[PDB]
Amino acid sequence: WGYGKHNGPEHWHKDFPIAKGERQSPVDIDTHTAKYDPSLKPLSVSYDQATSLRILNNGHAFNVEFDDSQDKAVLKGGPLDGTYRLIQFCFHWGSLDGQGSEHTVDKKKYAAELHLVHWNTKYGDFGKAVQQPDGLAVLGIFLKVGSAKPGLQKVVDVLDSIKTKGKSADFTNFDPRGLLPESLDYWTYPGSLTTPPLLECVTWIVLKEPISVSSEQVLKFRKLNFNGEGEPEELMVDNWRPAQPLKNRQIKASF
Ligand SMILES: [Zn+2]
Repeated sequence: WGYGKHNGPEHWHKDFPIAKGERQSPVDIDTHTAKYDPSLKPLSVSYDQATSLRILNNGHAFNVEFDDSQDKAVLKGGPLDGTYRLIQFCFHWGSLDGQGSEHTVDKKKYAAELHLVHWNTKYGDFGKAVQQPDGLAVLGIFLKVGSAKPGLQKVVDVLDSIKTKGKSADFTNFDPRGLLPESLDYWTYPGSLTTPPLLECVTWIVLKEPISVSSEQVLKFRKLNFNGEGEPEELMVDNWRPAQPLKNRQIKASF
């Protein structure tokens, strides 16, 4: 699977038939159709004690891993039940500033999209959480091109060391609080992972308010390679999935 002409999104269903399931992600957020639900609680992010371990190039994106052995970095509140622990964050970007995000707002595409993945501690581990409907909670954050994001520089600076597929680097004392928008107003809906095995275990929480990153920041993203070291160079760009059918599901807004 990949994002090329022969292994792209349109071909995933052959290996992962759930690709055409009933609660696939990402989706287009039609803001006029979204239902304002007064019964939603504010999001509750506790990241002061988060512990990053390292960053890696898995050949389809770059992930920053976190130590989820204890409730150090957790999400609760909102449309959620119980505690969800931060395990990793993944990014998705395009070849141009005009595309990159997975989720779209009234068909508008942002330059990139950041996903903060959390699992339900009721299930004991991440492997068990993905076999459940309320197993995961992903906080989606859009990135628009404008001013630099001070908080993101530490990640940009380390990308050189994880250029190719399989490379990994020690990445400690990285505080994710640096990537949060000012407002925590959100959209919520039941969906799935955006990449295979595309399991329908996710409660999506998409922030209304996007973060701005400089052009030279996102430019460094586009220097990553899909390929392994010693192979033909294939740039990691356009690692995003096209919006999937809503199909009955409803998008609720906390605002
Ligand atoms: Zn992602």
